[PDB]
Amino acid sequence: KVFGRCELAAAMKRHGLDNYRGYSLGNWVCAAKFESNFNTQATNRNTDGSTDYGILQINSRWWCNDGRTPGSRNLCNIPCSALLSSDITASVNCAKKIVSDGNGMNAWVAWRNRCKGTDVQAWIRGCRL
Ligand SMILES: [Cl-]
Ligand SMILES: [Cl-]
Ligand SMILES: [Cl-]
Ligand SMILES: [Cl-]
Ligand SMILES: [Cl-]
Ligand SMILES: [Cl-]
Ligand SMILES: [Cl-]
Ligand code: NA
Repeated sequence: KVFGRCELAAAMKRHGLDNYRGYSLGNWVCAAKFESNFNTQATNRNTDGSTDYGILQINSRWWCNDGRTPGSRNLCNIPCSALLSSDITASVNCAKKIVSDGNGMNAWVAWRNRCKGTDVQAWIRGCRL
């Protein structure tokens, strides 16, 4: 599913991401825009052989099982395919574990490089929330 900007802001809010670990909803929308262009089916292979999955490009090295990432963990206890659903629940619940891990949203290199310190409230401007 390719979300609209306000549609995804609403869905993330309904699933409890607004101000989760102190990160305002615009941070999460911005991170999704640059990780996936709001496409739940986004995948990207890393040079180390791990794969990133879904709207927040969550990596198989630590967070999900795809059966092809040797020596990896599955800390969200989900198949990586769950992260590609039209239903964002699995992605949101796994993102809450990642952002709690110690480095906050810096876990997402596109957030650090493209969202951090910018006017992220622009990403939710206009939306009925
Ligand atoms: Cl947009
Ligand atoms: Cl915001
Ligand atoms: Cl594996
Ligand atoms: Cl594990
Ligand atoms: Cl699995
Ligand atoms: Cl959803
Ligand atoms: Cl933090
Ligand atoms: Na894994």
